[PDB]
Amino acid sequence: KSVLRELVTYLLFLIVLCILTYGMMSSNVYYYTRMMSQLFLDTPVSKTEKTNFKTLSSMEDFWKFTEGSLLDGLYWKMADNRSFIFYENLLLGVPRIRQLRVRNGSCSIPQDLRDEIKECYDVYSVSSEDRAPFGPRNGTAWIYTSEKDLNGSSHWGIIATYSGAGYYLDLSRTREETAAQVASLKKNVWLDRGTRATFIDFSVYNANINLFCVVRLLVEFPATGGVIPSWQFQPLKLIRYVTTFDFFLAACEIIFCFFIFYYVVEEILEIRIHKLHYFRSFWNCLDVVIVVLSVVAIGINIYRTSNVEVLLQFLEDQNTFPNFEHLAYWQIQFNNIAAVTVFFVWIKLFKFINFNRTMSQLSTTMSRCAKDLFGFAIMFFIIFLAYAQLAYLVFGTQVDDFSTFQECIFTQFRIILGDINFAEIEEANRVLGPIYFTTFVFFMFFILLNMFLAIINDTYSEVKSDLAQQKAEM
Amino acid sequence: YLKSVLRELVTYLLFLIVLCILTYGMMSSNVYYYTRMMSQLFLDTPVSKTEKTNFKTLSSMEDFWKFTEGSLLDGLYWKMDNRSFIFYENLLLGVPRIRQLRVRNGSCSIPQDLRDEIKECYDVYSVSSEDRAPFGPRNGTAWIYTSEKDLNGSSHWGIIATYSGAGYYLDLSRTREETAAQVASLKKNVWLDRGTRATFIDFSVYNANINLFCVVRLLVEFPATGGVIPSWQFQPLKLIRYVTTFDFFLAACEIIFCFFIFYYVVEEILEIRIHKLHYFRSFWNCLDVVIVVLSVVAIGINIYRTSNVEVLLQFLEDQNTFPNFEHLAYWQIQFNNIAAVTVFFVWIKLFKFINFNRTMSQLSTTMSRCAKDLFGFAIMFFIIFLAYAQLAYLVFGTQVDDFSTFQECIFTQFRIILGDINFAEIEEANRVLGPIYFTTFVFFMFFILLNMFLAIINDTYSEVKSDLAQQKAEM
Amino acid sequence: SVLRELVTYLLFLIVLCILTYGMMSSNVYYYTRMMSQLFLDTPVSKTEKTNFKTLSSMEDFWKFTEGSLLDGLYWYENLLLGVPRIRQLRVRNGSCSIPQDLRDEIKECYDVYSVSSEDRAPFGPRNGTAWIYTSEKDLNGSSHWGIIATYSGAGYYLDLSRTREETAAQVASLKKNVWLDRGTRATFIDFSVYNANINLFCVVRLLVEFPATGGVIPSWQFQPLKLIRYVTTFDFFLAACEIIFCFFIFYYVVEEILEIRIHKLHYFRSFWNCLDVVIVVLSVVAIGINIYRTSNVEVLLQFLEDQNTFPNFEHLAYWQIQFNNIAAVTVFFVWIKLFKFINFNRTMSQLSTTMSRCAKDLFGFAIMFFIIFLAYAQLAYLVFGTQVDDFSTFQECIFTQFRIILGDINFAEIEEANRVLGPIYFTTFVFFMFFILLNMFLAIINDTYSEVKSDLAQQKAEM
Amino acid sequence: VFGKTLCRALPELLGVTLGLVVLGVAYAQLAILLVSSCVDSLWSVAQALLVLCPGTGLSTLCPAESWHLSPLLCVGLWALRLWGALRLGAVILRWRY
Amino acid sequence: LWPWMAHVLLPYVHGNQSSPELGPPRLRQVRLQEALYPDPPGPRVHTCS
Ligand SMILES: CCCCCCCC/C=C/CCCCCCCC(=O)O[C@H](COC(=O)CCCCCCCCCCCCCCC)COP(=O)(O)OC[C@@H](O)CO
Ligand SMILES: *[C@@H]1O[C@H](CO)[C@@H](O)[C@H](O)[C@H]1NC(C)=O
Ligand SMILES: *[C@@H]1O[C@H](CO)[C@@H](O)[C@H](O)[C@H]1NC(C)=O
Ligand SMILES: *[C@@H]1O[C@H](CO)[C@@H](O)[C@H](O)[C@H]1NC(C)=O
Ligand SMILES: *[C@@H]1O[C@H](CO)[C@@H](O)[C@H](O)[C@H]1NC(C)=O
Ligand SMILES: *[C@@H]1O[C@H](CO)[C@@H](O)[C@H](O)[C@H]1NC(C)=O
Ligand SMILES: *[C@@H]1O[C@H](CO)[C@@H](O)[C@H](O)[C@H]1NC(C)=O
Repeated sequence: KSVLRELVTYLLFLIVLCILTYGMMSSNVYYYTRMMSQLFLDTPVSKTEKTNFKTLSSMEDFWKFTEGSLLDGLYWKMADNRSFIFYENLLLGVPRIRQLRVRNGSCSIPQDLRDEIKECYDVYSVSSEDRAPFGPRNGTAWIYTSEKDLNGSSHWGIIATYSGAGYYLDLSRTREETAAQVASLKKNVWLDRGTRATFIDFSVYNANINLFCVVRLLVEFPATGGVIPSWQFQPLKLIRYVTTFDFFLAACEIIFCFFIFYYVVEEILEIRIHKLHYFRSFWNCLDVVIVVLSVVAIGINIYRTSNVEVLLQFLEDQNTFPNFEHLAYWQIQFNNIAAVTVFFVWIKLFKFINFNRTMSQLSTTMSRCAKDLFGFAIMFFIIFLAYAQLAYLVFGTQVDDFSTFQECIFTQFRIILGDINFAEIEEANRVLGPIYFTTFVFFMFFILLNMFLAIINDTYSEVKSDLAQQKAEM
Repeated sequence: YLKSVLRELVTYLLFLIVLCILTYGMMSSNVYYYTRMMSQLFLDTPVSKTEKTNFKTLSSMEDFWKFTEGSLLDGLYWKMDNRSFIFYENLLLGVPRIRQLRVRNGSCSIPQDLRDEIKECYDVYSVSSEDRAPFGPRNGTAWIYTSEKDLNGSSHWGIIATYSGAGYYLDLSRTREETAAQVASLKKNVWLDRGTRATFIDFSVYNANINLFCVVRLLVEFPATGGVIPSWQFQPLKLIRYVTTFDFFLAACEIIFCFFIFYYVVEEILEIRIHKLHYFRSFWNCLDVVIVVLSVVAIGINIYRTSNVEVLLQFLEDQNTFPNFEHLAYWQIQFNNIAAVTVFFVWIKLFKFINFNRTMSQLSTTMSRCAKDLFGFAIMFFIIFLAYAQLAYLVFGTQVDDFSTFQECIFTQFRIILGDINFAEIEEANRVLGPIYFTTFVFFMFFILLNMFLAIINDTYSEVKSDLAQQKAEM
Repeated sequence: SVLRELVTYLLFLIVLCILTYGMMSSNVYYYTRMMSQLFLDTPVSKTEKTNFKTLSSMEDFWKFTEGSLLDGLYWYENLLLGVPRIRQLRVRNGSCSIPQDLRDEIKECYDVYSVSSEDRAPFGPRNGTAWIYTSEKDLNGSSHWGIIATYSGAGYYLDLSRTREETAAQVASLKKNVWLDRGTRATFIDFSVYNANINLFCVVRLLVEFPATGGVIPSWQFQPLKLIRYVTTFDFFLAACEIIFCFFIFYYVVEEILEIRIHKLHYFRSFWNCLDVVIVVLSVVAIGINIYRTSNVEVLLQFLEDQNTFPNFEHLAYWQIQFNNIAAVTVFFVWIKLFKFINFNRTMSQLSTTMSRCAKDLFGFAIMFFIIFLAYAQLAYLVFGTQVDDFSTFQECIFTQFRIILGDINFAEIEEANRVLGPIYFTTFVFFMFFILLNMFLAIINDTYSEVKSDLAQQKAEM
Repeated sequence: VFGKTLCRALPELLGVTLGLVVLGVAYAQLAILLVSSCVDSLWSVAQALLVLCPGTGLSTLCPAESWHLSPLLCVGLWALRLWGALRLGAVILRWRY
Repeated sequence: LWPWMAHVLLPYVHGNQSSPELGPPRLRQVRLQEALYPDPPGPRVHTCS
């Protein structure tokens, strides 16, 4: 029939998509980020200490790390020569440090307690930010600079979402000047009880391959006390057209755009002429989902690739901090969208695997049992969320694995796999601890897991029986 | 029941016993401990008394230079001209050899915008972009390119790329002092530049107590992005087979196996001449054809591997040179793989004869009639599996290291079912779409896919049992 | 008709449970864990870092013998029963044949340990008993079944002294003349302690094996034999429970014998009938070795007075381990026997009928499953049998595959040993084990259940 | 239908869970009379064909004054699942459905 | 316990920092009037007795 045309077009589209995904997911750049991370994250803060960035504990540990492993990993010795981190990775410009803090007096205390305590600082919020000079007010490290003046944006850290403003300092190109600047910052105390977040940003090039790398390290100081570190190493490609494979990838991208336009036109024409319902098929909703995701990806790529003005601005003055955070954010978004799109395109292959009596009856069984599976899955998920909310309310303050609701869901999903530690859950509560685990495992593996099998087996049996009886009695 | 099936059965058991004897005779114990002691001596030993770094945890070129002048010389030369015994039993054969593979400056195309500030670029390793020119004090074999043919080398297939057998090589000495002086002079002059892409160290030992050579090869890869990747290979071989009576017994068993294979070959060829032409509609015939092909390949490998032992004779003629025992080890590994595969297949061929009663016949029929539906559903199962693997490769392909490669993604997905993963690194790599992938995969893998397999098996078994019960009842 | 058997079995199970609790909190084995660290987990000397569990050379063994070993033997604080004994086994030079190709470069050649190629001639200064070969009978020895071979009870032995200085001087003399040459294959160091403060007896045996290639392989064995004594009424209550359990077996055996004079062979058709004999024989073996233990505890307890003779007591720890295993398995089997009795209702009746009807097909598919399991085990042994250390021997391969079924994979050594045909084996094994093969028992059980239920429903409606 | 079957197969599920309780108690008795023999070497078969509930993959052995009720229930219940004893429930439920 | 209090607890109470204590600490002891003869050190005893 006409399925041959659709199969050929879909195969060509899949080949183009696979070529594009193989091109974007290049050769081993895993080792690039691996070496960078192990250089900066796994290195102990000092020759005598055993703590690294991943296991920071207090603010003094942060100060030891700043004038320490960071300076060792940033400047490599080989008029004011530049720094090659592995004798290949070139440090672009200078790194930048930034601080976000709240103001004293953003915090209300009971009137009967205003005798022994005077100072309390609220949690981070845009309304309670501090926008006043402090300490020896000389430069940009003691003066508030707006988000617009810093060309910054939000971050969405772990505790909260942080603004793009704060008190910032641009370091130097040599180690001695940066060490002097950090010592001056530390001597005139810069991280007091009012601070709430600290960012460190820089970038490298690694001219051997054509792949920039952007590094951002964040440290959060919650109001309750402690230190929470996080990191981000992101590789980008901003000088794409260099080799022949780049031109091949560009041609493939143009072909992909043509394919997407053809699919959009076909979808519009085939929904407009007739079939006004069009949505009781599940093979037309998947098509529009794929089209929407691909159009979003194309728009993101078009809007991102044209905003390379930061590279041009940096290349004409190489003594300033280059702003590459927006490009990294949009690259991450594009990667997520492309991954989801390719997953759905691969899923779309089920429409064409019907070529013998064996493969047709399996599809018929799945389509017939989908309704019952959904009906039972509603109840299964209701019971699952009841377990999750009970665990969150009971163990959510002592176990480090039930601290958030989604973490409770993931913890139960891991309990199903058996990847859990029973020792921690029982010591949080001697009673109701073993009861929770026991009843969860029992009612999950003995009851809920078997109803799915019952439904699937009954549907498959009835489908095969009726098909065989009507086929053999014709 | 009849004479033909009894003859087939007795022939199959004779073949199975012959093959079991052959496999048991080549898999003697005390061979694992040889390689384990070798690895512990050479890998786990710290490079120096004042450092905790070993070969397995190399991190830079300075660490490599410390290891070469440190634990390597300590473990290679033992005291008691003179000869070196490793554990007072293992005799070091000839001299070790070091070799370097490097690329050339200017093998790139630096972008025009950044051309003013960067002047040197070295590409990743490739045959079309590798250096072939002298450098440094060009007065030896360490500073002069030697072609693959002139080195009697071959490819390696390391971690990052597949390296060539050529490069710049140096043959070390027999005593520790001369080797130390050679390495000191090779380090004082900068021999490992930014263009260096790979380094190999090769040697061998004998251990005359048992008759078992050992070949050791250590590789260090320098990626274009910086860093060091170490790898090792210890392999035991046997080149002087005919010594004891058990070796003669094994040779007789090999001849008997050759006769059995010839008999099977002639029977299969004579069968497909006119009688039942194009008989590939039976599973057992295809299994027999596969077994014959694998056995013929193994025999051909064995014939053209013990014949070319000329390298041993050349080394024994002059014991002051480098013994070349790499092709023999490679072909030994290939032969071991083929032998394992063929013994597994001849073992699973045993199901042709276990039909001595009604229970085994019913089970065999049930398994026979499950194959079509199981394959049909496995097609869909692997389609979904590959879709998930591609999604995980695209999402976590640069941070987790369990999804750094497509096959690594497949293996990690198979391990997830076993529940031996971390989920902390994959959750911190992507807070959204990371946990979604894990939860959705677990749900659709334990609740929708396993139950379908078991439902198919249950239905097929019930149908087969009902049909068989109706058969005899009607009889 | 069946109530008296139920009540007698309930009393028997209560007694067995009270004995099980009796031998569960005796704290006999934490004692040996505590003294394991004294000898095993201890640096050889002040400047070294390696202990007995991580020995890697002969010189390490010599440093340990005159170092950490001479600390536990001569002061928590314990008393040395008699004197410790150390002995070696060795092979003779020329026990193997050097190939003619390179016979001009290698002179000395030794072989793997074997009785056919074992040294029996004196060596060194033939003054003491450590330089003369004493036969197995003259040493009251037995085999050991070590890691790489089975060592006989003969060899070159030397019993130490009672004071630390004398033993140190004697082992220094053993150092002055080369006593561990290249011909030695294994070395045994065995003794026993007293520990007056808590009535615990410990038998210690440490073995160091020297392979034909090089290096050492250490092994240890600590066994706390205990002496029975009554002080309170609680342990006297335990003794009374022991005796009542003792003559429950007499009732069981006489009841077994009485009902066999009628039936000739019909006793073996019933599965529950062939379990009673297993229970009886297993329990009587356990009680026999237990009663033999006490007859050997005597004389042993008076051995610490002035004895300079070696306390040959290695024949008791083996039976102690066997007793532990027998007790565990008999507890499991009696609990299964309790599982027999639950057939009160009709639901339990149909479940029991289903199991009894599906047992035969379960056995057949078990045979097929074991065939496939052995095929994979042999493939794994031939592929990973020389690098991974989990497939070093065939039984290790079988146990590793069984552990893999229960989700205990490593996959790092498997990947490193073979980048291709390593992952293939793991993936195919997982797929064909967790999706096809293990899903075939449940099909048999389900079909048997369906047929039993249909038959019961059809037969009950008519009658 | 679903809940109906869950309230129609209750006696058979109760009988099956009684059998499972007996089997789990038997295993827990067997699995602690030989891990109490911790020392440094338990056995060959008993070391491989043994199940401990999730957590502490490498067994710490020697349950000195720590063989509380909760770990016994944990190990018995998890051993009941690994061996596929819980899947027997499907055998009932399917028929009822 | 006394060195631990000297090095950890006391700098935590009077060592002015965030989240003030709001109330002095206290140590409360029970005597039991039944001075116990301890088992010799070494193997553990079953919890308490
Ligand atoms: C000694 C006297 C009695 C001893 C009694 C001790 C027995 C100890 C407990 C057994 C369990 C009870 C029967 C269960 C069998 C029926 C159910 C069943 O077999 O389940 C399937 C196979 O599972 C499995 O592993 C199957 C493992 C083997 C159990 C099957 C029965 C073998 C019996 C062969 C001979 C019996 C007749 C001879 C006895 C005298 C699927 O599982 P599942 O999807 O969830 O995979 C999860 C994955 O993590 C585990 O592989
Ligand atoms: C913080 O503000 C309070 C008033 O709310 C004031 O008493 C105190 O002196 C301030 N702390 C300083 C000046 O650091
Ligand atoms: C923000 O970008 C502008 C260019 O549009 C630049 O002139 C300015 O210096 C940047 N802000 C900072 C703080 O460097
Ligand atoms: C490397 O190549 C560049 C460009 O081809 C050249 O300018 C330079 O002299 C070469 N050598 C070195 C040591 O950079
Ligand atoms: C390669 O083999 C030939 C064979 O005679 C030998 O002469 C030559 O020396 C070998 N190459 C090296 C580098 O030893
Ligand atoms: C070992 O025996 C061989 C047999 O010829 C002899 O040549 C050699 O000298 C002996 N070596 C020792 C250690 O005496
Ligand atoms: C060997 O056993 C016998 C019999 O008890 C004993 O007399 C002898 O002392 C033992 N060995 C010795 C020391 O000869």
